[PDB]
Amino acid sequence: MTEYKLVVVGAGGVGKSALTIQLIQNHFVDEYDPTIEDSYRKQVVIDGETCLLDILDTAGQEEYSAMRDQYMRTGEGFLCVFAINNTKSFEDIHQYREQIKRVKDSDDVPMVLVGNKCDLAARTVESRQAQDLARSYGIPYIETSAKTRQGVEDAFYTLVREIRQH
Ligand SMILES: Nc1nc2c(ncn2[C@@H]2O[C@H](COP(=O)(O)OP(=O)(O)NP(=O)(O)O)[C@@H](O)[C@H]2O)c(=O)[nH]1
Ligand SMILES: [Mg+2]
Repeated sequence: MTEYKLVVVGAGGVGKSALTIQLIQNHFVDEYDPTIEDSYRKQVVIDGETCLLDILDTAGQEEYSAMRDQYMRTGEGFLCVFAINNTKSFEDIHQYREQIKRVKDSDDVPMVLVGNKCDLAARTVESRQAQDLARSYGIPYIETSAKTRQGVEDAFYTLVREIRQH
């Protein structure tokens, strides 16, 4: 069947795994568990299409700058995640996008900007800001919460639809 190779990238601790786990196991992981490299395969019916979501959950730590080129090269769609309460994670975003473009020799790669942890009150990154960024990249922006599950499916399915169009 149609497989979609999605990769979740972003700075450490922004909630890449939490998002993935919510989509897969439908439950919020509230524990410190740094990722080295994890893979998840889930069958889903999206817009009537039976497909396999092959998701690669990556590490936020730079010590693994090598494993990057590999998966970035084989990925079809990328969820670029940052946390709305971590300005730094928002700034690192462009670096991940740039690495993706250089590794694939393409300026138009299926991507979605995701502002996670939208359930917290101490927001340091204005929504219009991330949205302005997304607008310049020509990619969709979606705020999510792995805790309450808001936008979770929204983010993954939009990416999938972005892949269908390209
Ligand atoms: N309040 C709140 N906490 C969240 C949310 N998503 C993740 N967290 C919390 O943030 C911490 C880090 O989440 P985790 O999924 O491990 O982040 P990561 O981006 O995957 N980290 P790493 O890059 O090291 O692999 C955890 O304690 C987790 O519960 C969210 O939407 N809301
Ligand atoms: Mg993780």
